[PDB]
Amino acid sequence: QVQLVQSGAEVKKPGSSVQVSCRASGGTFGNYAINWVRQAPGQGLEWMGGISPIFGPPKYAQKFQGRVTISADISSSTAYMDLSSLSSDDTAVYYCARKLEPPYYFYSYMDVWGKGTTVTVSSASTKGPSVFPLAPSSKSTSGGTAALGCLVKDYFPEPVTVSWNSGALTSGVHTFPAVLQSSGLYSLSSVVTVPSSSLGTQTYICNVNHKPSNTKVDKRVEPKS
Amino acid sequence: DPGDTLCIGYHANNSTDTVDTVLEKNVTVTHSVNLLEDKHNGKLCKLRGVAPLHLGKCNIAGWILGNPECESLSTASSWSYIVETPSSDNGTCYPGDFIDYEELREQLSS
Amino acid sequence: EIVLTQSPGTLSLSPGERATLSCRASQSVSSSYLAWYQQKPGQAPRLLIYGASSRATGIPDRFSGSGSGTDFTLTITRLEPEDFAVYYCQQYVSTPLTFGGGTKVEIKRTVAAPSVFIFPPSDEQLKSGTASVVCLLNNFYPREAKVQWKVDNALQSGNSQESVTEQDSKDSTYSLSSTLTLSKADYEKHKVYACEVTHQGLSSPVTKSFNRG
Amino acid sequence: GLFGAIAGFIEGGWTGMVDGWYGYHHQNEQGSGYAADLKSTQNAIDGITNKVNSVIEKMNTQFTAVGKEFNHLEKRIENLNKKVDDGFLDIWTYNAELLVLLENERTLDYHDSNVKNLYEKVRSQLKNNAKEIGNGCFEFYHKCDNTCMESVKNGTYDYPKYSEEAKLNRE
Amino acid sequence: GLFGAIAGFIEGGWTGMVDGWYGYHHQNEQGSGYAADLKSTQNAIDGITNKVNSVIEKMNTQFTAVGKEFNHLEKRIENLNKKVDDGFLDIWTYNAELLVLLENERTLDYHDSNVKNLYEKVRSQLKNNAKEIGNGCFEFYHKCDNTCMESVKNGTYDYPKYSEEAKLNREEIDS
Amino acid sequence: GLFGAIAGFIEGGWTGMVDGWYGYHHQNEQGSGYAADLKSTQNAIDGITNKVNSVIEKMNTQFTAVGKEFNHLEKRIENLNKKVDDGFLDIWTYNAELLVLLENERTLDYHDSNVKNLYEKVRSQLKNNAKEIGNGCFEFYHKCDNTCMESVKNGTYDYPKYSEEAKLNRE
Amino acid sequence: HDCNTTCQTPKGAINTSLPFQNIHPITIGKCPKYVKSTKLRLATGLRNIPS
Repeated sequence: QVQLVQSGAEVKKPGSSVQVSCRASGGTFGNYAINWVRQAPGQGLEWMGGISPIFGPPKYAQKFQGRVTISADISSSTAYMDLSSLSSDDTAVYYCARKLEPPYYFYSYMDVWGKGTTVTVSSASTKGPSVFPLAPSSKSTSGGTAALGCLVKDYFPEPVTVSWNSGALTSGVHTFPAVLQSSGLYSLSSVVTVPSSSLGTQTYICNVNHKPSNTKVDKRVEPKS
Repeated sequence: DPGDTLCIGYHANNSTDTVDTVLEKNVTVTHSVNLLEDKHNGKLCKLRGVAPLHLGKCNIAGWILGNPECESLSTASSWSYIVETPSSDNGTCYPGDFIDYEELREQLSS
Repeated sequence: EIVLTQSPGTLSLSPGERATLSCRASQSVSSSYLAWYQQKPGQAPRLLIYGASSRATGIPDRFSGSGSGTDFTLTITRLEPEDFAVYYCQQYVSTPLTFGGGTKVEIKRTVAAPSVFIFPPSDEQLKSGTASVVCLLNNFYPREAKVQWKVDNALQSGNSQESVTEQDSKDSTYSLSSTLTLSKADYEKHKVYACEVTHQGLSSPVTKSFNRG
Repeated sequence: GLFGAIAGFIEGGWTGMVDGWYGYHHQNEQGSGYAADLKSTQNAIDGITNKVNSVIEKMNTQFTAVGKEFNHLEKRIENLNKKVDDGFLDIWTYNAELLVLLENERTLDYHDSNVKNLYEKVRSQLKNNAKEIGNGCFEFYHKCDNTCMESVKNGTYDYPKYSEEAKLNRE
Repeated sequence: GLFGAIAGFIEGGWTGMVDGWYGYHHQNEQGSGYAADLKSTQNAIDGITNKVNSVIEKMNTQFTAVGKEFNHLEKRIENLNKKVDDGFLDIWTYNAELLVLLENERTLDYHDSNVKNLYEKVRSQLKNNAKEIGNGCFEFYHKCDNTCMESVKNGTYDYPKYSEEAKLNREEIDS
Repeated sequence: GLFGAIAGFIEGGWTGMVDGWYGYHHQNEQGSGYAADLKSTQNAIDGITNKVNSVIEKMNTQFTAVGKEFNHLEKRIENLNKKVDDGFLDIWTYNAELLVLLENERTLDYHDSNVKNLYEKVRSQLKNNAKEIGNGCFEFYHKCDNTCMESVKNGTYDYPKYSEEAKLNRE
Repeated sequence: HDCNTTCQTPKGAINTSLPFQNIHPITIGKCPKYVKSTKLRLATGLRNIPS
């Protein structure tokens, strides 16, 4: 039963504050330490601090001294990580995590993790994606096979979900990790390799989905000369 | 020949939390926890996830009778409590008694 | 302080093989207050070793920790396919708690050169005042790859943007997609657009290109 | 303190022991430092945790709306409602204030007890193999290396192993 | 426990001592067995008895009928009557719960104190005539027959009568 | 009782120590008499003082008029008002009674604890320069003039100064 | 305000698991008991006696 339950993922403007919750659901809260660990996108793990509500006061790392505070609500069985040393490179995934077997009142290692709360610090605002086709051609063919795809440009915030022929087409699809542009918006490309002969006969449609803006586009991709 | 020594001791830290005890006031302890909630958000919120009905410059009499000054109020199909303002006095614009007014107010509160 | 550097940043090994990761400390390390974690992408860490050599319950026998002082090692004796992930070492003798950089063990496999494709911008996009050219490297290994853009032979410099996939479940190869973006103004001002790809399983840099037409 | 240890025969606290409530400082030939006693600390934490949760969770109030509205001819029941509201206020205020006072007193005594007992557990192991030099310290009548020290913290100190050496130095 | 004896240096209890809370076990040449300390037990019984009666009898409620009936146009006073009942409910529940918790703690400590004091009372009598062998046992440095054992339980142990014999066996055993 | 001193190993009190709660009796060559320990007494007095003031002053009632009047057709609310008055009566009576019982118990332990600690502070100073003769008395193994007596009361008794003389009479 | 709460007072909502509050006697919801106290701080750690 022993699980830590993180708050929902959040998007806040630079300069402002964020507060991440983490509800334990098991045993009597308070006699174990909860740690707060952060992971920038594709980066190492850094320990911010942690608390054991009853053993003593929160302990923090100097990196976040004055920018972070950690508290705990002993009844509701919940710890809070408040960060408002806010910038854009505070965008990351935030984990709360604890040790399971005692003695566990101090900050040691960590058996049990939350799933994480991803937090993106961006002055952008919600935007649906425009979807352009990457058309196959005599320059997008090589031997038996040829490549076509979809370009999902200028959307905020993550995530997008891409499928081909509404889930029919799987083999040879690569949806790439999105990238953050200078405009502060994301762009990603999705790509399929298919038999060159199947062009003309078989019709390929990518299905883009951006729930944060409720836009659902289906773009057919045609050959050209 | 100064032998090796082992001492027992106890934690101290930089904490300035004080607590009161039956024998002694303002005792500094290494940590303590608050039992008294002493802050609010300065807001009137949704209760049970349901927004209150806000009557603006009208009171319940004016709102429920349809005082012309209350026409602009929006009335949802449900609400968790009622809010009046201290200056809300658009009520019975034609003078008289509202019979069992407070009972009605209680009936309508949610 | 007490910062822990892991060696090597990546580790290429094929399944069935011994992997030995290391973790060195800037300061000695209290007995054996060193844990080892395993992160697969998209998930939170799984605890492998605590103490220094104490295996966490659940962890299969192949994983074994060892070492002391400023030198610790984590040994995996038979890489299974599950075992390919990032491995972070962590210390906990004293606050602040610090982790390692992480080592990524990846699947070693035979060298495989990319299929390289190029995609001129769509018409649809061109009506909206910007132009994005996509160059795509398909099914290449190793991950080390270089992509240069040239337009009318001129080496573009600040306007491209790569992003790589993760190793494939099946052929454990990578795939890469850089895209070059220009104002419709500049795109129309130039004729030939080429991306030049330098891999190591490609005897000599293959450059795919297209004329605007 | 009720039991004489904290602020008693052990005069002050240790800013150097940061990993636990109670614990040990040693100095021998191979080194010196603090180490928290993990077992007794966790037990106390568990005890105090249970106490705080007890004070909080035993109050399980139901959904109520306190306010009441009365007209100008219902002053008597209005004052009855106030007597009710004021009575509860006095009760809760008195009990909350005193409860905290009493448990705070009990909590400090508890820590005092734990330290005293820790000291007693060590004194009982060492017997005359060391000298009680006050302030909660023991001076060994024999060489005590880290292995020896750990046995003392864990409670498996071997009195007879060192008993000969100690008696010589004691004489 | 607060005083360190029960579940402390006297690690476990005696199912064999059935005639009292605290007491003694002896083994000498003429035998072995349990004996309750009757005085300390009766005293403790008196204390707990008094405690239970206090928690029970200090509550002297009067004759009341809780229920109240209100018509459909008396909802406000009905909610006031409920606020009274719920207010009382919350108070008694909180106070009874904490009361029991606090006194249970005080009760266990009390037993713990009593055992410690018994142990200390014997140690003070025996002095250097016996060896504290831990776990609450004293090993005598002289022969202690049934008469001797009883004097200890009754509090009239004669330290000087056996001090010589003990001194011989004490410095003999300590080589 | 809890700590074993009062009515414990020190069987009775001293009507002759009139200037303090706890204290000392000495007899040496230059005299004999009682003297209260001023520090420990003042400390306890401050503690109990704080205790009495807390029990009294944590009760902070507002201006109210208890009486209420109801006519013959308001019997139900009259009984509601009675239920209010009687519930408050029951709560305060129970809590006041139990409160007093608990704090009185806590107060006796506290004095008991204080006497124990006082004895222990002296025992710890004298070590083997004196003999613990029960009933709370120490018989010195060396001559103890008034200066010496004061050092003991003062917590600055010089064990090494007298240890030789003491060891001699102790043989 | 477009906020959720479980206990509303005339001067602001309270979000808390704590058993007592000194914000306001007139509340709506599942609320902490009003008390007159200004400080109910329960000690958990120990008396602090640094060097």
